[PDB]
Amino acid sequence: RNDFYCWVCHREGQVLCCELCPRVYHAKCLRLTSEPEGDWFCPECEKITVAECIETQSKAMTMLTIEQLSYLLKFAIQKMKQPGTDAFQKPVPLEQHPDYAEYIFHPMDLCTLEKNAKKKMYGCTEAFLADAKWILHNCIIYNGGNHKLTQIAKVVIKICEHEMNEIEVCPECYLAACQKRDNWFCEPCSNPHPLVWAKLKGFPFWPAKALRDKDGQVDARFFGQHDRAWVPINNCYLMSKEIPFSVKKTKSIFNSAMQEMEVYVENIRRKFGVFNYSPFRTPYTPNSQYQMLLDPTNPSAGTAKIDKQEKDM
Ligand SMILES: [Zn+2]
Ligand SMILES: [Zn+2]
Ligand SMILES: [Zn+2]
Repeated sequence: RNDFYCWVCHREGQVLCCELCPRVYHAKCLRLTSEPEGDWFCPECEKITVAECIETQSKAMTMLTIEQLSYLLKFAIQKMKQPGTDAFQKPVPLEQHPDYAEYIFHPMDLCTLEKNAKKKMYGCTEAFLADAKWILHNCIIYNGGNHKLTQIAKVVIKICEHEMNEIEVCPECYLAACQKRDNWFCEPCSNPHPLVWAKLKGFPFWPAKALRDKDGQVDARFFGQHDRAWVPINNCYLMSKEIPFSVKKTKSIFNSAMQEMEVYVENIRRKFGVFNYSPFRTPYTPNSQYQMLLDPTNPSAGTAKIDKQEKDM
């Protein structure tokens, strides 16, 4: 049965109906070039469609099976199920809220989410977040937007959003971070992240993994403390023997980070057989291949075809 409350603003009124799911939307809340005809898939269903399409799925998703994703979603639910999320951990009981089903046509809770994930019902992170969002929508409808429960539901979704985003950035990093085995941060990924010197305004030059590029910013994960930041691409250099010098007050901390990095370099060398340090102050460029070149003096020869076409919880 279709919902009566707009998925965007959580209010009733004249609402559009999705063909593919029970969500409904005020035309106005969608900021359209014009209202639809006849075939309309909502923005949630559009997103999920674009994502679960083999040829336009994300690096993360192309890497992942449904089953592998379900294992990762299990970790994400554990993050969502923090202390103080009591109200949303099990289905709302009718004994306490006898009129709940007059307002809420599509109940959801964290336990249901977990069971659904285990049953391999989610084909992508997008589908998981969209389903989790019923918790927040429902809470706002029934309790009110300013109710204290809504604060808690908002945090649950913000946690979900963060976790989904992290899976999408790199599922292998995510799994590593979840299990926290020793030197998890030194374990190379199947498509290894470039090592850079990264300088954030206000901070000393520091070793990091470059996880992605977006609009001239690099998603840098720093050795040592395992902090993170977007770093301007022009402030990122490929890793070199010579260190770009910064005054600092944290000498043992820097040493620890450099130690960690050298383990990582040893691991990359072990797993892929190469690692190329670059000349001092070599700009990092998007999707940099340099560190993996067979012969760094011959970029046209590229990386070594060493894959055997082969394919940890
Ligand atoms: Zn609306
Ligand atoms: Zn839909
Ligand atoms: Zn990774």
